[PDB]
Amino acid sequence: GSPEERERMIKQLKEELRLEEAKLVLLKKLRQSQIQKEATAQK
Amino acid sequence: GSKAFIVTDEDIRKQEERVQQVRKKLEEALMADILS
Repeated sequence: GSPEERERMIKQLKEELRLEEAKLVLLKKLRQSQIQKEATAQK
Repeated sequence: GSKAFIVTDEDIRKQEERVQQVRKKLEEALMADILS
């Protein structure tokens, strides 16, 4: 049943989880960045 | 312009909820190191 394979998936999902969350946190900052003083940068 | 990108409060919530689900499978699948 390749037990290691099951554990490997967890590790892989763990890495993507951090990256996936990172973007989420950044997105939140963008929302608050458009509230104060317009949004300076258009991108 | 119209083809611009605007982030909505809800759209953001759906993103967080989706991620939360992934974590669940992480801690859950991890909590079964001996069970599974």
